[PDB]
Amino acid sequence: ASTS
Amino acid sequence: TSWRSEATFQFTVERFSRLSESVLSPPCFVRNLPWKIMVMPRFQKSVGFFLQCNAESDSTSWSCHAQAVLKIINYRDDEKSFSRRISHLFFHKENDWGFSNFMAWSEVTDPEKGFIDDDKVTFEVFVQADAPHGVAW
Repeated sequence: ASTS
Repeated sequence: TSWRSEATFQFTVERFSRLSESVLSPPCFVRNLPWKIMVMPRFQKSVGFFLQCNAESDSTSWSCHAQAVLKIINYRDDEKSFSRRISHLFFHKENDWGFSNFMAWSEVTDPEKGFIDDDKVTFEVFVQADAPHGVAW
């Protein structure tokens, strides 16, 4: 998971 | 009301096989903040699936911790829908969170898998957010  | 602590909303992306830029859904209000589904192709290759929060606001003082289930609906059998969970503290510098490689592009666009129909794919998010800070003083 991460930011775009 | 918009102050609800949780909600489930969907966004159907049309002409999916031709997607070339990121697309954003209209906002769903939870804890009186706008939440949106963001979808983008990543490297054809993979489907990028992110949850965005309060991105339009110019404020740099807000924060909201939330957990969510990001899911791509399988129209032939809901039990085959694919989902992943996230937990994140949203704020101005990290206003979206999700997976750049949520699913293989080849799998989602496979006409025999049940995720696409008439070149449309539906994304769903179930979000549970805590009371935000730095918003309503």
